[PDB]
Amino acid sequence: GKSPDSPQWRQHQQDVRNLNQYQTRGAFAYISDQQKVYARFFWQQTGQDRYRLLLTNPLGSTELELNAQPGNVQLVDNKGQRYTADDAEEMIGKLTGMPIPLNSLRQWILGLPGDATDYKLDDQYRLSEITYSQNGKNWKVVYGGYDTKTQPAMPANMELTDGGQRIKLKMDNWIVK
Repeated sequence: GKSPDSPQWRQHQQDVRNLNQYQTRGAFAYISDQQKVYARFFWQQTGQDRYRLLLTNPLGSTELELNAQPGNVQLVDNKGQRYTADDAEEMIGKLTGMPIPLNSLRQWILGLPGDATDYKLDDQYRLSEITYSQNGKNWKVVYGGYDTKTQPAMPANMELTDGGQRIKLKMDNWIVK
């Protein structure tokens, strides 16, 4: 599609990186061979290192909440018990049994490529596809629409595939500033 060597792609990244707070909510799906999980999620990020993730099952009951600031990383589970750790990704993986690429996702959910070099853009000069390998995990990210009600526009539908496992994200809407 469009070339990464384009002023509009740089402008889009700039606008996204210039935001100080991001907020979205929607549906989440983790599908592997061992389990198929569904949930609604609330995501809030302030800056590049402070964020909050809230998950509720399809029945409406909250399942867990992850809060993170540099150094302090907290998670509250179904039983309302609070666990602390120093790494959000590791903790999520360990406490839920799912290898969610949280670090990479914090960039990708925003329409940014993170540390990924292999990626493509659509005709609107926005990320459409990413290919990233890290620690034996070759994730294939595919964007399926953006929500242009905000400027800059933010991802509406995302697909992540790591061989046998697949992550699906559906954003209802965004609030940014």
